[PDB]
Order: sequence, then C-alpha cells, then structure tokens
Amino acid sequence: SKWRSQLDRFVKENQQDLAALFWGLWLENGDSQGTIGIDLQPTPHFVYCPKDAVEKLNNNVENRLQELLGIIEHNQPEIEVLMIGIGKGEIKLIQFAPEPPPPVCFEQVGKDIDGLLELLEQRMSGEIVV
Amino acid sequence: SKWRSQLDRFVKENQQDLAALFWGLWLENGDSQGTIGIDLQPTPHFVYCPKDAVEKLNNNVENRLQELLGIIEHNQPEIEVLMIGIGKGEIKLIQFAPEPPPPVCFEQVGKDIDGLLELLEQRMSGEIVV
Repeated sequence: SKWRSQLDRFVKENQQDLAALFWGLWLENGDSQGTIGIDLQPTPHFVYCPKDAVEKLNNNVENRLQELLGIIEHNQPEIEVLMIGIGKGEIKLIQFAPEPPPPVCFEQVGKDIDGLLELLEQRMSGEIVV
Repeated sequence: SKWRSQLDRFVKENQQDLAALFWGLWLENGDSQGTIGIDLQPTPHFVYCPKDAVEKLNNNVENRLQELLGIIEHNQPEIEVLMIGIGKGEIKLIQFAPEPPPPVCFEQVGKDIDGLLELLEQRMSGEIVV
C-alpha cells in the first residue's frame, strides 16, 4: 500500500507538469478516451481508462470510491486535474485544482504531450514502486 | 496577487491537516453553514460562506469561475477537500483528493477542530499575505 503515498508525493511535487499534460491531452481527446490513468506496473506509465473499465474496477473491495463516476463526470478540466493511479487493481484518485489553472500550466510549460509523457514517466521510474 | 501562489504552496505542503480540518468541520456542521472559506485578511482564517453569499461573490468581474456552484454541490467530502480562498474579494478554488481520504486524515491527526483551526491559522500567518 506504500505506493499510494509515493504517488501522492510525486503528484504534490509535479502538479504543474501533470496539469500541462492533463490539459494537453484534454485538448486532443476531451473525454472520448476515458480517464487518464497512471498504471504503475511494470513501471509507471500513462494510459487511458474507458468509463466501463473504471466502473468495473471501482466495483472491487479495495476500491469502491463513493460516487467515483460522478467525480469523474463533474471534474472541470479548465480549473482542476483528475487522473487515477492503478497499482495491482486498486485505484488512488488524483485530483487537484492547481495554480495557475491547467490551461495556463499548459501554456507556461510550453511542451507537447509527447514531451511531457516522457519527462513525467522518467521521473516516476523507481520513485513509485508497487 | 502573489497570494494565489502562496496559498497554492501552503495547500500542497499541508494537505493532511487541511483534509483533517475539512472533515472535522464536515462532522461538526455538514452543509448547514455553506462552503468553507479562507478569508485572507487581516490574517488567513477559516470562515463559512453560505450558498447565496458564494453566488453573489462569484457574480463579480474578478471571479465568475465556470461551474463553481456545481463543483460545490457535487463535492464528495469523503473523498474530496473543497475550500475557497478569498483575497480582496478574489475567489480561488481549493479542491484536492488527499491521501489517505479526509475522514482518515481526521482520525490520524488525532486532534479536534479547535486544535486544527488554531494550528493551520497560525501556520498561514505571514506565509500568505495579500
């Protein structure tokens, strides 16, 4: 269960870059691909999670995050970032309203999603271990 | 308006305590008093912002955050901390899903809301200035 607090600390230290990536992917995909996931195995990597898979997977003892589907539906990508981390099937909800908001974060980092994916995934490696 | 970034730094570094206070206030008051606000003057201090008051104050040119009212109505306090910082009439949304969730932060920090309020308020003093 320690990976949860490792993921928590990583998010805390990387909110602006995660917001830039969140917003960049929002621009390209909106919600058509589902929810941005961080699958932690075999090493942490960004994925998309269709709403079915989230419900299927929140339908599990270790999870059962109350109203998760509504939280995912009601997230406002212009002001707040939402992702889900996944370690051996258990969800940790990632949600934060950064400063500046995600679209400004995107403009201020000045990186495309490919650049942010590689930078963030390198940073995760060996920092979050399941 | 540097206070927006100082408040962002404060929240990032104090998620557990703010989560414990948020849930302690939920235990005490539920939604009977409105939304938890942080009034930044003369010193940052926690207040309650009734629904009508939030709305009137969001009805101002520096604010007009899209879907603010809906974010407030949909907040899931077992999962999500929600507060609004208020600096010279400027709203800043605070929303984040802590690790562990808010009711566990309250249990783990082992203090009542009076203790939490005093600690968090002294901490913010000097650190977030308008």
